[PDB]
Amino acid sequence: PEWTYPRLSCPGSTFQKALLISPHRFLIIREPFVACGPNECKHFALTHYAARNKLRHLISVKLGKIPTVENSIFHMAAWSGSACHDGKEWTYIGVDGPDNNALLKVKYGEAYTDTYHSYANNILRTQESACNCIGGNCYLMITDGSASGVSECRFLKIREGRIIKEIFPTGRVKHTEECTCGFASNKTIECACRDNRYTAKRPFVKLNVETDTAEIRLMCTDTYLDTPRPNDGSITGPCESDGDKGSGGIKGGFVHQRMKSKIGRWYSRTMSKTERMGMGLYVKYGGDPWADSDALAFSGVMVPMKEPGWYSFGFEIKDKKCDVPCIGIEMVHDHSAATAIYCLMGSGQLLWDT
Amino acid sequence: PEWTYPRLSCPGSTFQKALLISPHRFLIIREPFVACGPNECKHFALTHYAARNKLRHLISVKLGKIPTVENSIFHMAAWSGSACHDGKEWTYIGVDGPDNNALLKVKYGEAYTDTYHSYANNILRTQESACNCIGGNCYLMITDGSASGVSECRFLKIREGRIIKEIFPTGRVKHTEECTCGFASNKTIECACRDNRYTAKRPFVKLNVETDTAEIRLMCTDTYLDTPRPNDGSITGPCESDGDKGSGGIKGGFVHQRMKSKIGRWYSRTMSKTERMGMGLYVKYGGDPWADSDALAFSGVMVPMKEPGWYSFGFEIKDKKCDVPCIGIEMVHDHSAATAIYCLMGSGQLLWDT
Amino acid sequence: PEWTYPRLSCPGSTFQKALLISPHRFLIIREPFVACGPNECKHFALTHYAARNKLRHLISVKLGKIPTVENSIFHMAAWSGSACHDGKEWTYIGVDGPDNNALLKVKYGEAYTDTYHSYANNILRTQESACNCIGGNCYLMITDGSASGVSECRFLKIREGRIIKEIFPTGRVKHTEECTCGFASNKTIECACRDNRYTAKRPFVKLNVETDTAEIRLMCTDTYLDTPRPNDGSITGPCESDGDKGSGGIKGGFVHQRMKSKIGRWYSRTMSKTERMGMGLYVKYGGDPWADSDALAFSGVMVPMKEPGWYSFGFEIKDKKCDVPCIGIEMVHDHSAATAIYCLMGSGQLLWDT
Amino acid sequence: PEWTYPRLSCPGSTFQKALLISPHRFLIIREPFVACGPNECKHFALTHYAARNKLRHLISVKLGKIPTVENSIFHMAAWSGSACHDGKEWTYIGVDGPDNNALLKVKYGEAYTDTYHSYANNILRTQESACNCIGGNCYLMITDGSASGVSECRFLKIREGRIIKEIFPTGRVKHTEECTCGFASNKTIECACRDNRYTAKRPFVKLNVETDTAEIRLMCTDTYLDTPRPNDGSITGPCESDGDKGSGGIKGGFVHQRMKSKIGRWYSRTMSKTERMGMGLYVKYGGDPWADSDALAFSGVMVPMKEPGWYSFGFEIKDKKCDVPCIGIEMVHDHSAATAIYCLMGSGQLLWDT
Amino acid sequence: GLQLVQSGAELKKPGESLKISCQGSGYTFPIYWIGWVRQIPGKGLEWMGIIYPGDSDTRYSPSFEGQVTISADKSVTTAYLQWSSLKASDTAMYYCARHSEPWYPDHRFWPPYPFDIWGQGTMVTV
Amino acid sequence: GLQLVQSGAELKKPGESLKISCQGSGYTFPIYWIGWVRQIPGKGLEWMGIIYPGDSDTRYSPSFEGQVTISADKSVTTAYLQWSSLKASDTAMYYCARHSEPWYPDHRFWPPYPFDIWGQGTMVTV
Amino acid sequence: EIVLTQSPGTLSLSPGERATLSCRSSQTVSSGYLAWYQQKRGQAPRLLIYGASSRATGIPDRFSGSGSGTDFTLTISRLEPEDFAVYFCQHHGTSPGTFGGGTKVEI
Amino acid sequence: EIVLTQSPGTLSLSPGERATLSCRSSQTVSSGYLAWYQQKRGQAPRLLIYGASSRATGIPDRFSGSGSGTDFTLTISRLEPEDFAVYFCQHHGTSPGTFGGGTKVEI
Ligand SMILES: *[C@@H]1O[C@H](CO)[C@@H](O[C@@H]2O[C@H](CO)[C@@H](O)[C@H](O)[C@H]2NC(C)=O)[C@H](O)[C@H]1NC(C)=O
Ligand SMILES: *[C@@H]1O[C@H](CO)[C@@H](O[C@@H]2O[C@H](CO)[C@@H](O)[C@H](O)[C@H]2NC(C)=O)[C@H](O)[C@H]1NC(C)=O
Ligand SMILES: *[C@@H]1O[C@H](CO)[C@@H](O[C@@H]2O[C@H](CO)[C@@H](O)[C@H](O)[C@H]2NC(C)=O)[C@H](O)[C@H]1NC(C)=O
Ligand SMILES: *[C@@H]1O[C@H](CO)[C@@H](O[C@@H]2O[C@H](CO)[C@@H](O)[C@H](O)[C@H]2NC(C)=O)[C@H](O)[C@H]1NC(C)=O
Repeated sequence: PEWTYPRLSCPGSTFQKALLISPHRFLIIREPFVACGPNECKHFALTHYAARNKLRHLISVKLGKIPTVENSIFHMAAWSGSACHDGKEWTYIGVDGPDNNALLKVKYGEAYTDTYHSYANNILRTQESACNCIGGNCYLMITDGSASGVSECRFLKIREGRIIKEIFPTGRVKHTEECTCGFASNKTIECACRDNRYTAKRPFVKLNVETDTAEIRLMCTDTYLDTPRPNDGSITGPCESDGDKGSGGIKGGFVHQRMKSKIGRWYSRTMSKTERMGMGLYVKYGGDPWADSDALAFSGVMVPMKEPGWYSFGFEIKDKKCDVPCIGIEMVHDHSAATAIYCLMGSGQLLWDT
Repeated sequence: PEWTYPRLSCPGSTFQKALLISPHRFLIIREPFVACGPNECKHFALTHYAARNKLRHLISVKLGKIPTVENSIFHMAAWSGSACHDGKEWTYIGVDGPDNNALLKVKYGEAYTDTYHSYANNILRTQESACNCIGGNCYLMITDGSASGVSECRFLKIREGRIIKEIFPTGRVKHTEECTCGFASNKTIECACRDNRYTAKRPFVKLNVETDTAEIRLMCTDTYLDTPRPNDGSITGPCESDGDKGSGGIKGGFVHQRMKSKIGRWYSRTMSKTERMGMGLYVKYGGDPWADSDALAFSGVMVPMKEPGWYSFGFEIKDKKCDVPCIGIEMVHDHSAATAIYCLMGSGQLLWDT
Repeated sequence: PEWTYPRLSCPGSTFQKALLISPHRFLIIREPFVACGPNECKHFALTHYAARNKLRHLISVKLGKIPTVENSIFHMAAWSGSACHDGKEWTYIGVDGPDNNALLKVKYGEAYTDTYHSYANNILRTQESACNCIGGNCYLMITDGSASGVSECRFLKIREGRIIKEIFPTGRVKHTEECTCGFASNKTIECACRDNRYTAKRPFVKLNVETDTAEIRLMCTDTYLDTPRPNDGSITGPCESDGDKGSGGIKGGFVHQRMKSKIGRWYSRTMSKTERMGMGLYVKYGGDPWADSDALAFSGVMVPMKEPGWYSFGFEIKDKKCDVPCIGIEMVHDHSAATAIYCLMGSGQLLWDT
Repeated sequence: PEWTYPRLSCPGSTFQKALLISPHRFLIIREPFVACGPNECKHFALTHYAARNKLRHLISVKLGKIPTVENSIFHMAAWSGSACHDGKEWTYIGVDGPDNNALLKVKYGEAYTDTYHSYANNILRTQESACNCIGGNCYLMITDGSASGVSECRFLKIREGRIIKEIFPTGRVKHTEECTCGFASNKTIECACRDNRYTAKRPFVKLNVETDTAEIRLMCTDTYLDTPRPNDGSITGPCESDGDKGSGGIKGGFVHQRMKSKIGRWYSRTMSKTERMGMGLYVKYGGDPWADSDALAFSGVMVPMKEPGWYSFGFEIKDKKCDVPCIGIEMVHDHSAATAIYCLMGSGQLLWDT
Repeated sequence: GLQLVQSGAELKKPGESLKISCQGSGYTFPIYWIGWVRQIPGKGLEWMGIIYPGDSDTRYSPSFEGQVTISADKSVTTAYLQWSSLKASDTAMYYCARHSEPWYPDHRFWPPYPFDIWGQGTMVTV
Repeated sequence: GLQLVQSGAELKKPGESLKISCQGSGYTFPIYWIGWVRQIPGKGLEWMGIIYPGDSDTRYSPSFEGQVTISADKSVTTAYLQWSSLKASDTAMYYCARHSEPWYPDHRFWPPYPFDIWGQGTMVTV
Repeated sequence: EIVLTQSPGTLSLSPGERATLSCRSSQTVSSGYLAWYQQKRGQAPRLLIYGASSRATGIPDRFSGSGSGTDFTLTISRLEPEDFAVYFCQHHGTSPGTFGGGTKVEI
Repeated sequence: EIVLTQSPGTLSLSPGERATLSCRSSQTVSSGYLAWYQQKRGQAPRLLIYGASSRATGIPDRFSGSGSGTDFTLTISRLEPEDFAVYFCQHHGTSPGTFGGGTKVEI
């Protein structure tokens, strides 16, 4: 009925465990994410196996449902993908095809609409997190390049299933992928990205949605957010300096808390500096991620060191009048995954883990 | 569309077996309850195990459905909880976290909203029965304290998922928990509570919803309603006197029958004075539970002595123009539970058990 | 939104197999029936066992669904029952309780409303077929008496879940049960009933819905419609004469085809005169079942002699502008049942069986 | 609410794999097809066996669902069938009964309406693909005759479940069956049919929906589209000349791409000239299939030679403002089938197979 | 490498049961019909019946109906001819032969096809 | 307590099959690659291949492709090197070594890592 | 139901002569489905002709075999030592296949 | 595809002398992924250097090893009896790991 715009966030100062979806304790999926419309949240995932291949699909269930075969809806063939709601209808994004000649497909509602072709003739990938719609214009991060080497990203502006504009970010673009994006304000989409080869510092994208321009710089903060990591504050040189332990990586969580006079930036990180174990929640209020070296504050442990952390993502729940920022965690077990959701709610400290 | 207010009850003088949900005779749940909106009843329960832990969840199905994994919706992590409908949207309440630092979470519709922190640094608990909404203001009983020792309760006034007021009852408040609450009238919510340490007489709470005040006194009646019990009329002294067999307890049923000139109070009790076996239905019309020693009339047997009784709860079904008071029974089998529903309907005697 | 009234039937002269629901070839149910609202048909059945007892329930699924546990909705405890739609909401009827002190329960929408008590202190039974609503007034046949001996029936006029009038039929009422009822016209409900002790001729009830009166006489036709049967035209004497082979019986199908200048009466019968095997469809146009000895025309075989016939029922599908009379058959297999539906459609001969 | 009319197709020049439904890798069905209404696509199939017989049924699930027993809806008994949506309600078509006295049944919404009797007293068959509605008038191809010998087809004009007109095509009508039909324009329905005895060239039907007339001629193109085939361009003589390898056959895909100044005709074919292996997509823009010998352009491989091809079908998805032509493939595995969907989307080449 | 390979030879006593077989290779076995043909050495060929491995759909010459059993097992790509009461007179050469074209159940016709490939024949004495 | 423990020694005849193994301890075995390195006593080290216990993803030096089999079983925290036709010339010391950093499938690159921990080596004669 | 009476039953033609073999069907052979096979001594028969006159793959141009209705022939344009064999006709239509007695071609 | 030719192959330096060991790659070593290992007689080798010049944990400051492109060295700032071993260079980039022949350091 109406287009969605980002709204100010619901009051609160901390996160608490909200919900755990753990289908194996009673369909094998990976890289889950959550996307929400005005009155509906969906839990999306890619199938990994049956209850990069020709059989992987983008599937979903209502958030709160266990993602069984009977409950799941198969939206499209996809070894990589994302989804979002523009206030009127669901947009589903997926990538399929050959590693060196992959293609993006866009589905709107029930129909297939536009496609996008690989540009670096390497595995085309999308953000594996939900896409961001403002006024009907959905901004999707895509990337195409080497797993190890250069992989420049670009953004697609998608309107009613069609790709209307290609946005080519400037700045430090040598390797950007698996971006967790959200609105900082009505004018800006910010993303905390993976760098799978050069550094443990996440590229931080600032996309201007009034001008359709973007610039990427590494986060300057001493607390490094990727999985392989130097031991906090150990990377020397200016903010843009690449550090050690840059080979490999993980998609992290990232949400914004939009307050009338402030932007809170909530980030997630693993507990281990080398292995994908545990998850913690970190926060910084205000500042500029591209210049501010200040360590992120530690809010608390979301997943203990003894449990798998793996991928995380940001999403927001539409609470009638305000938005609720949430960070989800993909707990991979043996390789299906459980999804743990932590949401901003109330005040005080994060009190318990998953 | 419109806020719910309590209405006069549907005519009838007795209860009859309505429905039995027994999933094991064809997901392991405990402490079921039913809550109803204008045109929908939901059967809520906490998961006990998979088909106080970090995995327990508040789940629900449409009343009449068998609570299978595929059918159930997981609303939130919760080892204790309740739910209600305010006439516009569902409110779900759950408690999770550490035994000595538990937290209440409130979900409204699809979003997580307010939280409440433990106040006695002991297990925070909610009524395990449905919450009561009048004009959008939902009144939830919570308690925090020792299983054996003092555990004072308080009420939370929740509006559109937010906690707006904390109500601190006066009177005899040394140990109150697991309150089955409902509207006696548009001005009052009355609750038949558990006392797990001091007495077999239930605390009876009278909450004034125009003034947001409450007072708790023990029911004065000779028929004692908790599970461990003295043998009816055996507790000497004034109405407030604590009796023997006060260690341990059970959540009982309690509904009101609202008539133009009268309030009927329907209560449930086990058949055994020591073990949680059987269930019977008792009634008193008019009077004052805090002062009236008169034994409750015995309506009939809901569950025979040979079958498990365990927890019971009150709820009301919205019958277009009037409300139907119902008492449900948790029949624990070996520890999943079946839910037996008995509803006011017709006249004559209760004719058969479950 | 609007009350349902019977409409003229959809054109056609014969029946054809429409649909077979056979859950065991891929929940154990008996005595299925179908009832339809303005845009929805439901397949109702009583549970017989799990996938007259305290566990039997009235359940339903959308017609076309396989009645699995996950798909089924449990409406109420019931060892006997019926259901219908009044144009605004579903009415569900069921009987539960002791054999000599049974009680009828009425559910409207989600709520339990009125009850009815046994009157002959013997097993209270309802028609096991769908009930008939005109202008919001639903007419339900109930009976109470011996399986072998006298069992007089009465009709209940149910409005919005309440029993407003008790209708006491005159005529030949010594044993009437399991009536398949439908509208002959806007003024009359006619029923083809079972007589489980005195005769193989079905009692035929003519209920006047403008005056709320009824009279019962045996069908005069030479083709006898119950299961144990004399060999067609062999019962001597006047129309009311009881014949041989009257011990035992079956609920048969019966629908009306309402045409501007005519009433067609479609009946179903088993192929065997002693065993519940096969089913055939018979028809008579016009006349008076209480006086007209003329044999019913044979339309065709619905179920071959080699397959179980058991109970059948009439129902009507609401085809936008006209009604479609249908006869369903309960095929009991070894004791769950499959439901075969035959509907009026087209012209020519019934071409194949189930 | 409004009647459906064909619309211009959504822009794009090629097809890409959209979705694969493969239920056996985690109900045994054959001859799937997809039909779409304004906001809903359904995946229809005939049951072949349980999870030409008396048990085969026309069933469906929402496209994207796995066609399990619990998810499927059984619409009618049918060993042959089709379905379509007229913009207001679903029409379901099925054929059942004896091989030499079969009958077509039409269901509209929830009700059974008209039937059609066999005319050549041989197996009556319908197109196994979706039917085509314009302005409420649904055009269904039916055929009745020998599997080997003459089998003339006719079209039925169905309106709100009733058969209003019988259309008798002229031209070359000796054997026509299993027609994949769609709108070329608002005035014409064109169909690419099977010829199971005389030739490897598909009969191509041109049905005028303003005049309700039809003419059938063989496609003149050098690329033969049936399964047993001469080796492309090898059939000598005029366009109407029958060739070799005409015994046997397959239902192929066929969709139209409707552009303001052009009609694209997309066809599917197996990779093997004798066995039902692989599938490819071929296209011709403009021209006249009845006269134009020009080989169809090869777009790409949809199913590799190593995987089963079997039946294919055309359908269109209603993308809000335009239609998306899609071709589905029935991949029979050992005999249940998976359904592969390829849709027009984007430009460039078809990049990968299923 | 397209072939039907038959067992060599058998010699039986009257009443002694018998099973002989053909193994197919080089073709999609489950979609072609395989027939059995009998040849008494001084006589012509006599079509005994056909089978469609793939659903084991069979057709018998009326003269062999109830005399022999034709069966197949697609699992090992083979076809079989069986006797329950081998009499005498079964002193014939028995051949398998495969039809020139594939067939699928939905073709709904009796394969009007010649035999394109033949096995070498199995000689059975008695 | 981080270590790779290898079997002691083996002596075989030409053609006699052979399996040797390494057991890991002190680390999350299923996420690190384990390589085999051959050393003929008078020669330098020769990388034979790597395995990723966890999904048993392997890579072989082209010169050892089809010569040896590398396998692992995360159940018992072990890695294996197998021969089917032990010839002679396999008279070498065989070592396991674990890569310095963990790897996960989604990294999508070939582990560019050195070997941080080595077992003591298994001596195999012939 | 269909009986094929292949005749004369013996030919005694020299190499270089044209051989005509006949197959008379007791009833019309629908669609012309009459096949011909060549059986050399000691071996399974080879398919020569299918349909009324289509030549099987691998068969030389020497074999034609036009025919229709009930009256069909096999014509060997010129005999060669290679083609002295017993020939058989077969009904291969949509009914139980049935062969004729066979015609022996001698020098 | 990548061949490492480590040289001179033998050093004959006394303790206290600086030892330079070279490793020439036949093609450019992408990203500088050339590791060095120390093999003492009778035992499995120890990792000294990873990346072109990063020092492995537990390795003394005596070992540096700067290098790039195709030309890399290992430098032992001062030899001690402890460090007389055969040293090996290894390509450890995103391709099949491959070692050099090895250089023996003698007194
Ligand atoms: C982003 O801009 C939209 C307007 O385009 C803001 O939404 C409006 O908020 C006011 C209340 O402050 C409502 O009365 C309007 O009806 C809303 N309009 C729409 C289109 O939703 C939104 O709050 C702004 N968000 C942020 C983060 O500043
Ligand atoms: C509680 O108060 C509400 C009003 O606030 C009563 O509901 C009204 O009942 C009259 C009929 O008597 C209706 O015409 C109104 O439309 C109703 N209003 C609303 C808001 O529902 C309700 O009956 C009272 N309940 C009790 C137990 O006294
Ligand atoms: C029974 O009576 C109702 C009226 O009470 C008839 O329904 C009407 O039919 C006319 C067309 O003839 C429509 O225009 C009206 O809108 C209908 N009214 C309602 C309330 O539905 C109905 O057709 C009669 N049925 C029979 C069997 O005679
Ligand atoms: C077929 O005809 C219909 C009209 O009968 C065309 O649909 C209209 O399209 C215009 C835009 O061009 C809209 O404004 C109208 O509201 C549409 N009317 C209806 C009833 O849908 C349709 O586009 C034509 N299709 C083709 C292939 O030419």
